[PDB]
Amino acid sequence: GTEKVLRLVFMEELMERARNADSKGVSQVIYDMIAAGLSPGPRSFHGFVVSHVLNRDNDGAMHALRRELSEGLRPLHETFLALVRLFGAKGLATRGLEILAAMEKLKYDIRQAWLVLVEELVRSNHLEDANKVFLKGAEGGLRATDEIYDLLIEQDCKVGDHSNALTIAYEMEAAGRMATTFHFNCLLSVQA
Amino acid sequence: GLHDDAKRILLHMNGQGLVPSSKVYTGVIEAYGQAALYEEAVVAFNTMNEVGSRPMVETFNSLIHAFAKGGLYKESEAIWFRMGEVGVPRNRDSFNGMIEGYRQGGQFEEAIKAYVEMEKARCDPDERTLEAVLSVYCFAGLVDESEEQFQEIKSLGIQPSIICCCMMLAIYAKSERWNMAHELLNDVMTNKTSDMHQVIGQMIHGDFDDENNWQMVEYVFDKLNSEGCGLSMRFYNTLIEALWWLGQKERAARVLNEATKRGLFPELFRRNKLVWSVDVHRMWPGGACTAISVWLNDMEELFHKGEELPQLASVVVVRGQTEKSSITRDFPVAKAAYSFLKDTVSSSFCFPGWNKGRIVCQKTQLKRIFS
Amino acid sequence: QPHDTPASQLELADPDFYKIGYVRSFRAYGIEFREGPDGYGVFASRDVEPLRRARVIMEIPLELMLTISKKLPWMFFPDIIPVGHPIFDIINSTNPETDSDLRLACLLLYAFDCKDNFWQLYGDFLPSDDECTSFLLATEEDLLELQDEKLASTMREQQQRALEFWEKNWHSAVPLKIKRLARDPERFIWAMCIAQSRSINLQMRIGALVQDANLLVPYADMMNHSFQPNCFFHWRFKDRMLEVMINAGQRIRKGDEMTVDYMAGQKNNFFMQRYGFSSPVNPWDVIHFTGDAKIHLDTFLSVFNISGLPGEYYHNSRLSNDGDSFVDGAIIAAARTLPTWSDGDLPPIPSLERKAVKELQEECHQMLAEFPTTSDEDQKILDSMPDCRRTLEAAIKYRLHRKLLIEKVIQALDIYQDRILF
Repeated sequence: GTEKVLRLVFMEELMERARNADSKGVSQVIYDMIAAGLSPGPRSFHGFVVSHVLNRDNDGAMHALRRELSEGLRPLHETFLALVRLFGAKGLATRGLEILAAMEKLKYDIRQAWLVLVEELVRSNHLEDANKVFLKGAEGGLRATDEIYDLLIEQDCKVGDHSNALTIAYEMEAAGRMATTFHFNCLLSVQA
Repeated sequence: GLHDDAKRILLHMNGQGLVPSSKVYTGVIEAYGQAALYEEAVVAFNTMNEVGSRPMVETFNSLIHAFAKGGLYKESEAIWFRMGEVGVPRNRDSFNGMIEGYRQGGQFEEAIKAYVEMEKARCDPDERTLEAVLSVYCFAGLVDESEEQFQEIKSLGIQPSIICCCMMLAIYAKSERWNMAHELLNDVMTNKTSDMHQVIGQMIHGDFDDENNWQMVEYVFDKLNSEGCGLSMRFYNTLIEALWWLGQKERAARVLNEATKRGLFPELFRRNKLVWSVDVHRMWPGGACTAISVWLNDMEELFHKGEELPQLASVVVVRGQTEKSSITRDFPVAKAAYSFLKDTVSSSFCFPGWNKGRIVCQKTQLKRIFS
Repeated sequence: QPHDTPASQLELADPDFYKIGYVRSFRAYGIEFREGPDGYGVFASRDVEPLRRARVIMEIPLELMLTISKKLPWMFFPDIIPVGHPIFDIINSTNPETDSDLRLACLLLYAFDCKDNFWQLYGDFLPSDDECTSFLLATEEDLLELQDEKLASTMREQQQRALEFWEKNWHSAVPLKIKRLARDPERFIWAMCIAQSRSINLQMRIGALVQDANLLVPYADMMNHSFQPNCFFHWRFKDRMLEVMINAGQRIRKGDEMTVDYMAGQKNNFFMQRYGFSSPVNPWDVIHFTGDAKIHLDTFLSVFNISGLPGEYYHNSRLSNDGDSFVDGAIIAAARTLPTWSDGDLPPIPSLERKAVKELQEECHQMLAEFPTTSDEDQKILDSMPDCRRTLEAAIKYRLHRKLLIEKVIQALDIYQDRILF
């Protein structure tokens, strides 16, 4: 009856405070709602995580993740995706594999998260770790999109890395997509 | 009992690079174990267990006290069972904290069993343990039964402290013994105990309160900071218990003002646009009723000044995993809170259906009693 | 006691259906063909545990099927049309891009008039003009009853085109070789219906030539349709035989219905246009919304456990199975067709989505009232007629499936609006 009626106003202002990147407001709203008797849910902790995510706060995000996990509640997919994106933007590649493993142990799918990780590592001027993550994920049977296949090859050939480009091309042809002129052209640039 | 400064220190230490040591998290779980921040202590202990350090017995006897401050008996049982398999012994302060947590909560039967287990393990019961054993028979209807421990305290050592004398006085006043307890009251005021124990007793008797007479007890109120929030909050709670039940209500519930100005009673009231509540989870029945009356008059005085009423007014009486249970009404504080909210005010405050661990009032309902 | 299986409700087919093929180089491993009221079907007779590789259940040789290339030089690899026959002038005088069913229909009509041919014996098992579900053999009443103007217009145009082709090619001055193929104008329409409802496009290789052609293969058209298939067609060039192989990893138990995919990734309208079939769990049918309200996509996929890339949406059972039994192809198609917005990792506001869900619901209600009938009335009409025309049955099932999809979208929006606030 009134349970959803009060949860509506409990979550509305929480999300409104999390929109403008305010963590203290979300924290005090969480304290108020747990003082009112209702146990916190994953949708509520999503705002507390995204408040730190929008303010490039990695330690606060990890603390929020540990808080959500301590009460015996599995986090949602969007929270883990935001955490992976934040760890990839900061260049912390080694801290993304642990999050991927945590998603895997929770019976999730780690395909889109792995793609977001490699894309954010490439866009953040982190090429070696991006290629390492891509090769680690490709050996496990996880295929990638054509756009990532093209971006990795283009960047590795513009930098001057031929080994990783050739390995990615071999993995692409093994997954099913055959090489086009563009790919060969990049490789020839590094070869010439 | 500072907690924000602890968080700042932890942040600066993490920024430095040095991994926090055992005692760091051991003090953190105690700083987050005195401000009703139960989940932060749990997550700090988890980080301690997930950083590369092994918790010692000090961490465990700090955690049992931090979890006993609220009254979560299930968490105490869980941590006590985990201490048996982690490979550590159970020292005296561990049993002390267990019994202290069981006191404000239910299950009065387990206390004597734990004490006989102490006797079996040769725990060498200390003064705090004997005080806890005496308090075992305090919350229950065993007034005349709670006298052999008093004699043991008077024989093996000096007369018990004021936290026991005023407790026994409130116990005597709860039953049908009003005038026969005045001689025991004069006893604590005409004996050879400590110097500060003499001035305590005249602050309740007589008037003793004005711009100068009540200024004398300010020194006694500020000198007790050496305990370190261990027995200071206990002393204030016992004082309020012995003062409000039999005495003047305006004289009893006024110590909470200077206590909040001191910083030893946090989270006693929550005020916000959405919520407006009162947390008495770490308070005894009489103190809970005092805080309820204080919050009631503080809400009614804000009723006529034209302020938006909250969507839900709650009374945090019992917290923890046990909250979703029908066994809740069995808490000592709960019976008293229900009686006080049923006899003093109208039948507008009731238990929630989503969580049976507090007392809530709907917006429209609150307006009716206010008018 | 007999085991309760989906295949136990039907009876075993005539043994001649398999005997006419076993005399040729046709084999069927671990399969049992069973006929029912709707038609023939292929079921399993042996528990197939999860395999590492595909397992073949059918081996259909090349000399048992028809084949016409898709390019301009029309090469019939099973050479059954001798040079000089005037039917090649009818096959060749067609547009090489828009009409490919005409050539298959002409080839089938010619194969029906050639001795020692397999289709003279297999034609006895093809559906007649009364048990066929195609809309070419329909009336104006059933087409008007569809309550869809564009589909009715397309079907009328296609019937007109078929009749005009038959009138232009089968005139009076034609030699008797062609006149005996389709004497009545209904024979050509039935041939086009068979060629359109049973054709398979597959890239085949013989010798050194690798081309794509349109082939009518026997014993493989009996495979039913399912958007979660269990088998697929494979061409073996060493023996010139087509294979139907179970997917690798999928577990098949006894009595299961072997199904393949017809036109993977198409709307529910083209199914009714070509095969005359409609399914309410189609994960690709499109619902058009004119409103500007936009729901959140990631939260909508998280609440329904629809995990995957926008190209491949699946329901993750191991996240929630019993809790989410609602998750079918309908909710997937909804999540694909609902107007959605996503701006980075910005969390959604409950008020905006609560105001958008009611707009979506009122739009669904105003678009559902456009139909003259309701859901329960069509549900009673479908079983009020025990033995009616197949076209009318297909049309009423199409309408019922459209209405059920709308209702499923409405119920899913309700579940989303009432479960977003845990």
